[PDB]
Amino acid sequence: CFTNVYADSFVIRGDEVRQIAPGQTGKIADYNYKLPDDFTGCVIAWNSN
Amino acid sequence: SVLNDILSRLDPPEAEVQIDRLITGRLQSLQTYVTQQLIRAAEIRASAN
Repeated sequence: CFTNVYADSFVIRGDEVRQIAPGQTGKIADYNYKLPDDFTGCVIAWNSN
Repeated sequence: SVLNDILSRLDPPEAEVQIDRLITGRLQSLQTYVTQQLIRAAEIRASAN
């Protein structure tokens, strides 16, 4: 059982798919979407070419 | 040894490990010093009695 669940969705270039991670740096990690270092959760990505 | 250089010359998310190692070493050394002081104080108390 959890308390609340948040879902965020968008489209990411394949060259920086691994920028989405706690304590991670990159071109868009520091500029478009920042994750907390103690982030608890799951990330899901599938191709939509 | 300088934790300021660790913080500046190296990224935040991974510097936690180095800071933790420094913390453990310094804390253990402090504990050792305190234990030796306790034993010496006991001996001095016997002499004073």
